[PDB]
Amino acid sequence: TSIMAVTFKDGVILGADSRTTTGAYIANRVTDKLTRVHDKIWCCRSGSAADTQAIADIVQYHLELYTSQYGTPSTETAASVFKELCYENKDNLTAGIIVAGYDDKNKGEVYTIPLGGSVHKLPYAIAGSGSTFIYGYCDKNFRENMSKEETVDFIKHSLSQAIKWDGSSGGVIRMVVLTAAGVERLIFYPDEYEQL
Amino acid sequence: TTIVGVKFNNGVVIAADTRSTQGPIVADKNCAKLHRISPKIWCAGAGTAADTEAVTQLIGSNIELHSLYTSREPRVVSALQMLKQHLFKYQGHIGAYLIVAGVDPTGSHLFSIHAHGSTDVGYYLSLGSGSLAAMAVLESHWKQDLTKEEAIKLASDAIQAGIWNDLGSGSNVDVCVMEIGKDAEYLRNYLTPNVREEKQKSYKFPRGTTAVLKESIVNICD
Amino acid sequence: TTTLAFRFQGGIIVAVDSRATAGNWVASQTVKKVIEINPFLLGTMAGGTADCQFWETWLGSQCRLHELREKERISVAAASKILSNLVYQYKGAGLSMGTMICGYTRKEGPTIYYVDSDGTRLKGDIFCVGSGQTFAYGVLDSNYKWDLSVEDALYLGKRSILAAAHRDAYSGGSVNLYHVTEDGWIYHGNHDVGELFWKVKEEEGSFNNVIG
Amino acid sequence: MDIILGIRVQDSVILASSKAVTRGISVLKDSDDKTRQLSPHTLMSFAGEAGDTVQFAEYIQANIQLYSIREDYELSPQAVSSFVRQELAKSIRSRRPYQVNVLIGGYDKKKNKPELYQIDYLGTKVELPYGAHGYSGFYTFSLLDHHYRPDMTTEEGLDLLKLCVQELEKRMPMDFKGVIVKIVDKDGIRQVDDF
Amino acid sequence: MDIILGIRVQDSVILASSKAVTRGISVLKDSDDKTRQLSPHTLMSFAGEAGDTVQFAEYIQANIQLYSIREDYELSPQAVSSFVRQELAKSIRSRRPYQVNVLIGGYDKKKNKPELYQIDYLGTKVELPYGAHGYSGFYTFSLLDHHYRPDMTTEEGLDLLKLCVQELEKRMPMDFKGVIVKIVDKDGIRQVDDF
Amino acid sequence: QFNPYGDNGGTILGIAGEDFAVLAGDTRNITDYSINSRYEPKVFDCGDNIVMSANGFAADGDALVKRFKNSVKWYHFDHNDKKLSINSAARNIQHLLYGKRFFPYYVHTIIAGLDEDGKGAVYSFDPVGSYEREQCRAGGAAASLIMPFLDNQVNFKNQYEPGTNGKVKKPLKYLSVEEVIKLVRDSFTSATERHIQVGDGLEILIVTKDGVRKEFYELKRD
Amino acid sequence: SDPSSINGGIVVAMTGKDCVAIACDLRLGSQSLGVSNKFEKIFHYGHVFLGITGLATDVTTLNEMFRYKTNLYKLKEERAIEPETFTQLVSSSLYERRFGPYFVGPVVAGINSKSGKPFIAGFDLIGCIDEAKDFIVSGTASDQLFGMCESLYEPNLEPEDLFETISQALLNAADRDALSGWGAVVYIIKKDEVVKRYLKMRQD
Amino acid sequence: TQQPIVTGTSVISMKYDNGVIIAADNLGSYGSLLRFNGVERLIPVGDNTVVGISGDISDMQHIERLLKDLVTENAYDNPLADAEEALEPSYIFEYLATVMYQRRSKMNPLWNAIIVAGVQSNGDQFLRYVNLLGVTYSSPTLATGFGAHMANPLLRKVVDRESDIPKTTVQVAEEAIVNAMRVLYYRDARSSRNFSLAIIDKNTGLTFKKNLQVENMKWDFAKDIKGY
Amino acid sequence: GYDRALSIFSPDGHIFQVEYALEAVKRGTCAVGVKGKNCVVLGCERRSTLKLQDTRITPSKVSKIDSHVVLSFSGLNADSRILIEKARVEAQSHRLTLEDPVTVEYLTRYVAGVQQRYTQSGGVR
Ligand SMILES: *[C@@](C)(CO)[C@](*)(O)[C@H](CC(C)C)NC(=O)[C@H](Cc1ccccc1)NC(=O)[C@H](CC(C)C)NC(=O)[C@H](CCc1ccccc1)NC(=O)CN1CCOCC1
Ligand SMILES: *[C@@](C)(CO)[C@](*)(O)[C@H](CC(C)C)NC(=O)[C@H](Cc1ccccc1)NC(=O)[C@H](CC(C)C)NC(=O)[C@H](CCc1ccccc1)NC(=O)CN1CCOCC1
Ligand SMILES: *[C@@](C)(CO)[C@](*)(O)[C@H](CC(C)C)NC(=O)[C@H](Cc1ccccc1)NC(=O)[C@H](CC(C)C)NC(=O)[C@H](CCc1ccccc1)NC(=O)CN1CCOCC1
Ligand SMILES: [Cl-]
Ligand SMILES: [Mg+2]
Ligand SMILES: [Mg+2]
Ligand SMILES: [Mg+2]
Ligand SMILES: [Mg+2]
Repeated sequence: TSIMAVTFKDGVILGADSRTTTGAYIANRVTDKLTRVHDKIWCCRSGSAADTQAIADIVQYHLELYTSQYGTPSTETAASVFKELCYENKDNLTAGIIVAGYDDKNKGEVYTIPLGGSVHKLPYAIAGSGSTFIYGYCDKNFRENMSKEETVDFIKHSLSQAIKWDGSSGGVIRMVVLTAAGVERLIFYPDEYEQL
Repeated sequence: TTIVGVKFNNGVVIAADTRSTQGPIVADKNCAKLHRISPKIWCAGAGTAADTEAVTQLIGSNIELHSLYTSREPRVVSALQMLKQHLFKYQGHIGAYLIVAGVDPTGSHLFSIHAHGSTDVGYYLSLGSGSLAAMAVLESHWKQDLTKEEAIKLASDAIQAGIWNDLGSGSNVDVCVMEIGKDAEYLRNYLTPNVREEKQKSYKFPRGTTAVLKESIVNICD
Repeated sequence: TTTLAFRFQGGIIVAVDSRATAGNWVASQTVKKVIEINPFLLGTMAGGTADCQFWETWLGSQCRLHELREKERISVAAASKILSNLVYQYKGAGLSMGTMICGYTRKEGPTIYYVDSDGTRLKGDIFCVGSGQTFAYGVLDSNYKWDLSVEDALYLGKRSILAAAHRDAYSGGSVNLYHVTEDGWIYHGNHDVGELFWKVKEEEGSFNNVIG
Repeated sequence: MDIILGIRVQDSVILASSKAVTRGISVLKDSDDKTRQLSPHTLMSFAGEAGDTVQFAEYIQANIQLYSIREDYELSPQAVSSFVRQELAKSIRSRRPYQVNVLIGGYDKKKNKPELYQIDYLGTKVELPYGAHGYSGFYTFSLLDHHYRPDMTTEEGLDLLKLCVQELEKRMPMDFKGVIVKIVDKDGIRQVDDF
Repeated sequence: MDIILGIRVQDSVILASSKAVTRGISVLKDSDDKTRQLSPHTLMSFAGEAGDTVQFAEYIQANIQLYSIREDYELSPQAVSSFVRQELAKSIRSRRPYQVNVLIGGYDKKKNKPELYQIDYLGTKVELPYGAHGYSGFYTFSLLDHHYRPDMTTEEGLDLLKLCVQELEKRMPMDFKGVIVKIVDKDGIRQVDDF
Repeated sequence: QFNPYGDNGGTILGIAGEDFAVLAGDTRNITDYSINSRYEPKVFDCGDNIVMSANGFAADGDALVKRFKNSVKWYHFDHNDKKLSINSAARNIQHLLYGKRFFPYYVHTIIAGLDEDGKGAVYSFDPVGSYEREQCRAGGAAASLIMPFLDNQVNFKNQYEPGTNGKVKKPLKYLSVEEVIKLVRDSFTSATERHIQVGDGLEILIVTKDGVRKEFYELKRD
Repeated sequence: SDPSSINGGIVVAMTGKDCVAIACDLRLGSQSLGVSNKFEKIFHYGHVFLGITGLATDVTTLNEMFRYKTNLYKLKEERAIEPETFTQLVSSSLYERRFGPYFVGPVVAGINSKSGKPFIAGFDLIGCIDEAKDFIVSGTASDQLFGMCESLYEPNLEPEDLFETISQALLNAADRDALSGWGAVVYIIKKDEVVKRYLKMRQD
Repeated sequence: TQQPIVTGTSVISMKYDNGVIIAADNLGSYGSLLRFNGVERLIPVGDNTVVGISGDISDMQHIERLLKDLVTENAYDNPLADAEEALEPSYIFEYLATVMYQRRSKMNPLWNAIIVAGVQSNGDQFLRYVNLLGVTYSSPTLATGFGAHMANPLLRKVVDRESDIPKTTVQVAEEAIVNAMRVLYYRDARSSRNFSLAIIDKNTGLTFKKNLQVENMKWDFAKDIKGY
Repeated sequence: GYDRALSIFSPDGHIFQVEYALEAVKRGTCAVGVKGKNCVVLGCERRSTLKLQDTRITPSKVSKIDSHVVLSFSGLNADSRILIEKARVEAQSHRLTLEDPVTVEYLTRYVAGVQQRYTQSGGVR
């Protein structure tokens, strides 16, 4: 996997490739690695497909039950639940999750949760095997308070490089835009992003 | 095993070969890999034969009780959720690899489940040892907006690819067509392209050939 | 395998089974396990087939070269020591052999040498070698006397292989008999266990464990 | 532990069991009785892992004795053997299995027949005319195949048994310090003191 | 192989060696002589890995016999023992070492004294009043410590040796089928036929 | 760690008649669950009316056949074009195989031909050089399926004369070339049914005094 | 130390015209050592026959377990259990021990008393059902039995002819396996008579 | 004893009525890292043979040097080096097959799978495979790595047996090969979009096509797929 | 290694080095062998131009090869030691492999073979 989430002026955008693998075979070339845990709290999944699916299902259940009693949860609260599962079951999990959501008070927020189960709040986050190849690029190019179109280009150019170098990454580039306007899904095909 | 699933206009079709192996030995030349979870939700299973049969029957049982409890026709996502949570709990020790398909009040659906509990969505899928031969065909000939008869042709062709090219797969092609608004039609031995040729000789022995030491009538009655 | 050879009043009896196995697969029921080295010398085979077959035929070539060079038939002791010194050179390499070099010469008389692949070389009167050796020993020891007749000695050798063939899963097929006298070795036929077991059961009244 | 034999003849069952108890490079004892009386007409010899053997034997003995008192009746050899088998069959899938092999010789008073059962530590039961556990079988079975007849007397059986012990004493690597022989018949259990 | 003993007394050296040759669960032979005469007044017993033992013994025998012919003279027991030690000391750092332990009993005709040398497979040499290899020492040494005196006769030494064999036959796990005893003195080497 | 061996599947079969001898073998070549070739012959005419097949790890098989073929050539050069007898060939092959005793050729070798009395002859070898003349031998992946059928039909094992109370055995007799080919074809169709590594095509080589003929038959391709 | 091949043994079943046959060898051993030549591996519960190969202690245990369960079935149902139903019972019971299984290879055989239809079925050690029109095989010589049955079998064999075919299949398969043999038993089963024959075979 | 470092993936090929076609992508992978993109894995020998190589690239470059040297050595004292005594495909293969087996037999293999495709002097099509183990085989269609699992099933639908070869034109044959390369790009995680293709025809000779690209790809259906 | 062919044929078909070696034998002190009905006796000459000799320690003319075979010689004394040593080693080697001492014919055949080898080997006389 190559995944990333990036805060910007109007909120936050999540981005991901669509490749799932068993060794060198591509079991699914159109995977959806960006998943909904709440109306405007989404996560990017990396590591084991089974583990991250099971975790995301449990978190969605917890936040649904939270909403029934206490109303809309914060993005921090969502990241805390992800952490609790990842930390307490660190011995039996291979999950690298990026949590991203939009509050109206807090605007766009990004929390990354690596293997150990630690929580790190950041302006933008990258993760997955293909992220290694773009640390240099992303650090040099990221700016705070970007526009929607700039952030979309930043993610598209970043994942394009990650996909190019990482064999475990490829297919289409899916994106999910989280703002006060609502939720928008974007897709970008090889013919476009490969020749960037 | 080679098993496939293909989505079309008004529903979904799944198919499978009919070979069961025991190492390099063909244990069953005409086994049924297509399983009924509910009347209009069917399952194709690769991997450990006892695990696919057992997990399909258990979830099928719980789906029936759930259907009766809710007074509703069962949904594919319910079977999908129950299967994946069961398999995940056992950490891949239950070696069931399933293609789940069917129609319900929500619409037509096609999923695959792996032994560790991960699920995928698609318009065309293949699992088993012959999945690469099958997926090669599916990737070559699949298009959007397939008809019923086109999907059956594509599915069976993807199974045939496994039959001929994979040593794990062979014999016949079973098909199940699940169309919306209609009863699901299970087509057992839809194709039989591996009939055994006439033998060169009858091996009927003259009566008395086998040497016998003792005879005795066995009592089966009470 | 089950192979035996014993010494007695009338010379040497040598008896072997004819089964070959690869794990639990019965590969052959008709294997010759006695190697004819010359009119006066015999070699028995147990362990790895190729090892035994290859090196015992090789032994025959060395014995032929001895009698060409020395104008005299090789002694049983010298023949057995050629084989034992050879396998000792390969000690540790993984050869698998349990052999018996039997023969009669003027200076020695009837003589039996046990030779195995870890270099052991032993002169003796009675030896059983193979996976079913213990079964053969049981019958052979309990019925052995030095004063046995040629007829009775042939039968006891045959009957001992049958005992092992029956109990040991890796022994069977048929029995090959050999008698070694002052004049040389004499072949006393191939005896299929299929027919022989029932024939012996009926006539001797033994093997009551088996459903008649 | 090591050598335990059994021979069923016309009218009795004869059990022979080695006397040696060895630990490391020392024979600690040369007069060990590797048997327990389960009931007046049922005897069990045993061999295997140290501690387990006697612990298992005595546990079975207690249960059979308990049954006898409760019902004021002696269980058949067949019934006792089945009980023993099931206990071993349970054991093999326990956390720590009993590593014990047994022979059960008994005289069924209802059938007026002697019976010999061979049971290994897995719970594998067979009724036999003659039986053995461990390496002993590799010598004795082929010998008995030849010399055994079903209509033999108790005296003929003891001579047949002497033949087995002689063969073992000739070809076995270890010194097992001879055997204790016991006979089970219509009159119960008794020990042969001079063997 | 297994049991080899040695006792030096006033006027002779006595070597006892077991007769059994065992391989697997079968005693293949019960009359094996585990010794070679190196010279008229020098005897070597041996024990260890199969094949190696006899191969090594005969190789030493050949070399000592070669020396005797060349010089028309018999090497001293001390000289023979040193030669044997060095051969084993070479062997231990070879590709495949000889796994053989030996006792060398000899009578030095120049000193008119009996001599007993114990050498293990590493090439560790010691002159001793009494010696043993393998597990045999664990019983015999403490027994000899008590009963041995330096001024004993050959007859006293044989009785002392009977005491050792009896103890081994009582407490050793394996049946070693008795011993072949040989005596080395001023008149050379001779075998005791009734032991 | 590098593994120098592999398994290429397939199976071979040799039968001997009165004045002839056949050596059959399937033409399928595999690795794991993939087919490499549907027609890759492994039965070879080596000259001097000697046919040979070395089944198992094909790279070792080809190396052996190549070396024996070359051995026949040098036999002619060194011994005035003398015909290499089947028994002499067998002994020579033992030395080829045993020469690599400590890094073996991973193959079952069978050779066929006529002996010096004109009568049919089949020799079979283990991987390190042990050999034995027989009327009958199956080798390779499906050897354990075919061999017991051959015991029953060629050597009439376990067959007694009807009515004779299991006392008189069915007498041994030579089979015609027609009858033998019937048995070969049936043996391979059966083996193809139940063993995954066997199929595609059957190639028989018949050996009479007149030379070496060939016959080819189709086998199931699943 | 491979549980399924310590003791040895084989079972085979076939179908014919209005009949079924099931056969098994008699050997019980401990690796190389033959121990008993009277160890039958076929059992029955009413008209339903069950053969079991593999680890002998589990063979014994399962027989006693299915006798247990079929006896309670008959008491509550007030009828004999049919082959199709029994097959399902065996599968359920084996899979109950999924992660601590019995090391066995069972085979069901019998004629349904209502429909008259011949029925056979086979299983792996954890409960997978294997149904067949023709034949089922099990044991240490299963490869041999597969080869014999595939060549010798034809459909719709009369009871007398079917006996010859199944017996030759078992005998010749057993002779190529070290751990199988030492006697054999065949069960011919018609609608309302069952004949049991002991075969003469080589005893090595 | 080796382990492969920089590797090349599938090589695919088939026969057709007048000749043979072979193809392989231009990638040099370093584990999961798609390190090198300008790697040519088809190497022509003369005007009648093309050797396609997958596996370790250092070893591929060694083999390149051997073939290059073979051409030089054949030209020595050979007036008919460009005529009757030119290097045939069968000569080049047997040489490589010999080397591969000798190297496995010394427990130091060239970590490769190799397909030699060409046309003989008498017009006959030549197509044979060899790998690190020294295993050789021939078939109407041949493929290495993932090609064996995905390409062969597609190519065998065109040429299933011998009799299907005369009935197969170069247009039909190349179409199938190009299609197979697309499928491999969908499914092989160590494949690239850029590849080379070579045709050896008994009439038109050797045609070597560089810098080809996989195209006409179906990705549009991905937008409809949501969640798991 | 020194390779020169020293023993070679001459035009008349003689090997002069072998023939000149016979002249060395002719120079050596006389040795005689006589075999009776139940014994063999070996007699040897010792030249008397050497007084003040120590006969205890001086090498004897007759040498034991084994306990049952003896060897006397005529010619170069130093050369004889090499043959005697080789013969003595072969004697023990024969006992080791054949488990029987050499015959006199066999021991002779070996010694004669050694002598022959030195007549068509390079670098040696
Ligand atoms: C990129 C690819 C890497 O970071 C992404 O992170 C994606 C994340 C998406 C899917 C959410 N990761 C994967 O695709 C993931 C890679 C991976 C593999 C193994 C362990 C951890 C991560 N792939 C999977 O999870 C696949 C998905 C299946 C094919 C639908 N699963 C496997 O590869 C399974 C996993 C087994 C497993 C191991 C450890 C923890 C959990 C599960 N592996 C196999 O089936 C092994 N296979 C058996 C047959 O022989 C070939 C190997
Ligand atoms: C294609 C044909 C091959 O991949 C398919 O995937 C099919 C799926 C269909 C049949 C549902 N798979 C098989 O046929 C499958 C292949 C297989 C083999 C081994 C492990 C996993 C998968 N075959 C089976 O599962 C057979 C079913 C029999 C023929 C009815 N079962 C076995 O081979 C069992 C496996 C049991 C098992 C135990 C523990 C963990 C995993 C699996 N193996 C044996 O029976 C072997 N052995 C025989 C002697 O007795 C002891 C067990
Ligand atoms: C009794 C009968 C059994 O112990 C005897 O001891 C006989 C001795 C007679 C035949 C001289 N011994 C055997 O039968 C012997 C047992 C054995 C097996 C393997 C190694 C050592 C000892 N069996 C063999 O030698 C068989 C005989 C063939 C099958 C007719 N040969 C093999 O097992 C060969 C070669 C073994 C080998 C040794 C050293 C290096 C490499 C290989 N192996 C195979 O054929 C492999 N096998 C065949 C079946 O298919 C799977 C592969
Ligand atoms: Cl996923
Ligand atoms: Mg990529
Ligand atoms: Mg047997
Ligand atoms: Mg097949
Ligand atoms: Mg058998």
